[PDB]
Amino acid sequence: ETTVTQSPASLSVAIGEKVTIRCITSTDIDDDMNWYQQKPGEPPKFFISEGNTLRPGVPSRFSSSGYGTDFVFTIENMLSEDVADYYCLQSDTLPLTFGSGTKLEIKRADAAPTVSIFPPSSEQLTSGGASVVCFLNNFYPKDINVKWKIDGSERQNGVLNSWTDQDSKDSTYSMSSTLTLTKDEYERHNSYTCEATHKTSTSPIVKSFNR
Amino acid sequence: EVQLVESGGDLVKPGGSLKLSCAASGFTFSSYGMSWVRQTPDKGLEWVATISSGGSYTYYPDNVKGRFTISRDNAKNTLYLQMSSLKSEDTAMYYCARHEDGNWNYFDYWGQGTTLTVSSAKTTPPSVYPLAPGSMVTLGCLVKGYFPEPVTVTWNSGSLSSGVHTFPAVLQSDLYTLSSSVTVPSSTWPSETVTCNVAHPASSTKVDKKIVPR
Ligand SMILES: [Ba+2]
Repeated sequence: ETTVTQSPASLSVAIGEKVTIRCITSTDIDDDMNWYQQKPGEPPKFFISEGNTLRPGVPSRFSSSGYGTDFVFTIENMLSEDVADYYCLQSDTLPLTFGSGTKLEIKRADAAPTVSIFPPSSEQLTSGGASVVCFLNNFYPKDINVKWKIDGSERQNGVLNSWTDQDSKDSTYSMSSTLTLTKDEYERHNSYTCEATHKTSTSPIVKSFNR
Repeated sequence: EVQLVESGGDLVKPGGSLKLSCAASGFTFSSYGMSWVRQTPDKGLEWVATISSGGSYTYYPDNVKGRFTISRDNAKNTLYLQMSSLKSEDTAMYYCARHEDGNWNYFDYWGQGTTLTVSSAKTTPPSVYPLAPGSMVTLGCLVKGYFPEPVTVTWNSGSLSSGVHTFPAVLQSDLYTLSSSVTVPSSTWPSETVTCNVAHPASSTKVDKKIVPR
């Protein structure tokens, strides 16, 4: 099976800048390499067919270069409207095969998160449970470390963390750190704090509440 | 204008069987080879099967061959995919797609997608809990303990669109849980009523939870 290898895996670049995605085949393919664009929640959109042939409707800033085994997809200038995942596909031999995909990120200006904390809801306590949630909104870069300290003490179990994809408007990320724990173990404690470590700032940003 | 609308995805027990179907239109169906390509988050896009415009020729990648049977009814302009002896690694979103060729080539047209979750876990509605406070205030909703995916989430029935962040769900065993947050001006709350609406189509569970100040 002609094996294709695509890289980089994920690439961060600033608006206007150039983007060069590269795909290499396990054998010669001449130019039976096709490129695809896929925005979040949508299906893949055809962008370039064999022979580095830019499919109709596709902006000219897109271009496919390559023949034989080295192929290249580029963007003379990154626009907010190109944040997608790209896949290359060799259509020269069976089975058809796609690349690992490249994921584009809009490198923007650093920004600190706006941490928000919430103590469990009445009805949740009822069912005999407690979930402390912590919302860290509109930050960048995506790397960040959230920690849960109950009464100054550490804790790493029952922590569910989720990140949103990069916001299509302000290019920021937001993540949800939500600690779970028995209504019993919640009751017999007081200090509940959500501590976030991020590049944006030095000292950890700390939000908390008691009782 | 070409259109491929597949339907059939579902929660199937491991080892079960399922039958997806694709409804083509906007083009002369029996003049193109058709295909199913599936996509998983960790393995990306992966070709699953193809069938010539005359249905005489089929092509399957080893990993699926013997299990999946792609067919087509040129009369109804429909493309099928009968799946048997399903496995967990079969869980994924399946796309219906067209080749600009009569046998096989690249993929020019894609469908909308249909998801197939191969699991043992039982369906089960969510427990929605409001996240009230305790500048501009920020409220949240916490959907928890449901399966399978997906679960739709809106604020004030979609009327509240700005400031909404719905974080991806995560598996905690065989039960997903997700949350959404909304920020509204300090004045519009609690003077105004902010509601959260959760819908778990799988278990025909709809829910409107109002966010009242604790
Ligand atoms: Ba070819």
